Amino acid sequence: PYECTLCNKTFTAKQNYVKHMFVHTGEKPHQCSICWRSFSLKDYLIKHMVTHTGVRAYQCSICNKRFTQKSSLNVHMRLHRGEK
DNA sequence: CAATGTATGGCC
DNA sequence: GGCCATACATTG
Ligand SMILES: [Zn+2]
Ligand SMILES: [Zn+2]
Ligand SMILES: [Zn+2]
Repeated sequence: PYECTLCNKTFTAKQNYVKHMFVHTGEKPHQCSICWRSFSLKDYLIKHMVTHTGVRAYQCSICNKRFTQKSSLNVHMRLHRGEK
Protein backbone atom coordinates (compact mmCIF):
# COMPACT_ATOMS: atom_id res chain seq x y z
CA PRO A 1 0.00 0.00 0.00
CA TYR A 2 1.56 3.31 -1.10
CA GLU A 3 1.98 5.63 1.87
CA CYS A 4 3.52 9.00 2.67
CA THR A 5 5.20 8.66 6.08
CA LEU A 6 5.24 12.43 6.63
CA CYS A 7 1.46 12.83 6.38
CA ASN A 8 0.68 9.23 7.39
CA LYS A 9 -1.52 8.94 4.32
CA THR A 10 -2.35 6.09 1.91
CA PHE A 11 -2.80 6.22 -1.86
CA THR A 12 -4.64 3.78 -4.09
CA ALA A 13 -2.02 3.85 -6.84
CA LYS A 14 1.58 4.86 -7.39
CA GLN A 15 0.88 7.90 -9.56
CA ASN A 16 -0.69 10.13 -6.93
CA TYR A 17 1.93 8.94 -4.44
CA VAL A 18 4.73 10.19 -6.70
CA LYS A 19 2.90 13.47 -7.33
CA HIS A 20 2.33 13.93 -3.58
CA MET A 21 5.99 13.35 -2.79
CA PHE A 22 7.05 15.84 -5.45
CA VAL A 23 4.75 18.45 -3.90
CA HIS A 24 6.56 17.72 -0.63
CA THR A 25 9.80 19.00 -2.28
CA GLY A 26 8.40 22.53 -2.52
CA GLU A 27 9.63 22.89 -6.10
CA LYS A 28 7.29 24.62 -8.55
CA PRO A 29 8.76 24.03 -12.03
CA HIS A 30 5.54 24.64 -14.03
CA GLN A 31 5.07 28.35 -14.62
CA CYS A 32 2.43 30.40 -16.44
CA SER A 33 3.65 32.05 -19.65
CA ILE A 34 1.43 35.08 -18.87
CA CYS A 35 1.33 35.97 -15.15
CA TRP A 36 4.51 33.99 -14.26
CA ARG A 37 2.82 32.04 -11.46
CA SER A 38 4.58 28.76 -10.68
CA PHE A 39 2.93 25.43 -9.84
CA SER A 40 3.85 22.11 -8.22
CA LEU A 41 2.29 19.95 -10.95
CA LYS A 42 1.30 20.53 -14.57
CA ASP A 43 -2.29 19.56 -13.68
CA TYR A 44 -2.62 22.70 -11.60
CA LEU A 45 -1.14 24.93 -14.34
CA ILE A 46 -3.52 23.46 -16.93
CA LYS A 47 -6.43 24.41 -14.68
CA HIS A 48 -4.89 27.86 -14.12
CA MET A 49 -4.82 28.74 -17.84
CA VAL A 50 -8.65 29.00 -17.92
CA THR A 51 -8.47 32.18 -15.79
CA HIS A 52 -6.56 33.77 -18.66
CA THR A 53 -8.64 32.29 -21.50
CA GLY A 54 -12.01 33.00 -19.83
CA VAL A 55 -13.52 29.80 -21.31
CA ARG A 56 -16.35 28.52 -19.13
CA ALA A 57 -16.54 25.04 -20.67
CA TYR A 58 -18.81 23.56 -17.96
CA GLN A 59 -22.52 24.21 -18.39
CA CYS A 60 -25.57 23.30 -16.35
CA SER A 61 -28.04 21.45 -18.55
CA ILE A 62 -30.92 22.59 -16.32
CA CYS A 63 -30.53 26.40 -16.32
CA ASN A 64 -27.77 26.95 -18.96
CA LYS A 65 -25.41 28.66 -16.44
CA ARG A 66 -21.71 28.18 -17.21
CA PHE A 67 -18.68 27.60 -14.94
CA THR A 68 -14.88 27.68 -14.97
CA GLN A 69 -14.28 24.28 -13.33
CA LYS A 70 -16.28 21.05 -13.27
CA SER A 71 -16.12 21.14 -9.45
CA SER A 72 -18.01 24.46 -9.40
CA LEU A 73 -20.70 22.95 -11.63
CA ASN A 74 -20.97 19.89 -9.38
CA VAL A 75 -21.42 22.20 -6.41
CA HIS A 76 -24.07 24.17 -8.34
CA MET A 77 -26.06 20.98 -9.02
CA ARG A 78 -26.85 20.82 -5.29
CA LEU A 79 -29.03 23.92 -5.80
CA HIS A 80 -31.29 22.27 -8.40
CA ARG A 81 -31.17 19.26 -6.07
CA GLY A 82 -33.89 19.49 -3.46
CA GLU A 83 -36.58 19.45 -6.15
CA LYS A 84 -37.72 15.85 -6.76
C1' DC B 1 0.69 7.40 -17.88
C1' DA B 2 -3.04 11.40 -19.26
C1' DA B 3 -7.63 12.48 -19.03
C1' DT B 4 -11.46 13.09 -16.42
C1' DG B 5 -14.06 13.03 -12.18
C1' DT B 6 -14.95 14.37 -7.19
C1' DA B 7 -14.20 17.10 -3.03
C1' DT B 8 -12.73 21.03 -0.19
C1' DG B 9 -12.45 25.71 1.33
C1' DG B 10 -10.60 30.56 1.25
C1' DC B 11 -11.60 34.63 -1.20
C1' DC B 12 -14.08 38.01 -3.96
C1' DG C 1 -22.60 31.71 -5.39
C1' DG C 2 -18.90 30.82 -8.07
C1' DC C 3 -13.70 31.53 -9.00
C1' DC C 4 -9.78 29.25 -8.12
C1' DA C 5 -6.05 26.38 -6.16
C1' DT C 6 -5.18 22.26 -4.26
C1' DA C 7 -5.58 17.20 -3.70
C1' DC C 8 -7.37 13.08 -4.07
C1' DA C 9 -9.87 9.37 -7.07
C1' DT C 10 -11.03 6.07 -11.26
C1' DT C 11 -10.88 5.30 -16.30
C1' DG C 12 -8.88 4.50 -20.91
ZN1 LIG D 1 2.81 13.69 2.61
ZN1 LIG E 1 -1.19 32.90 -15.35
ZN1 LIG F 1 -28.21 25.29 -13.14
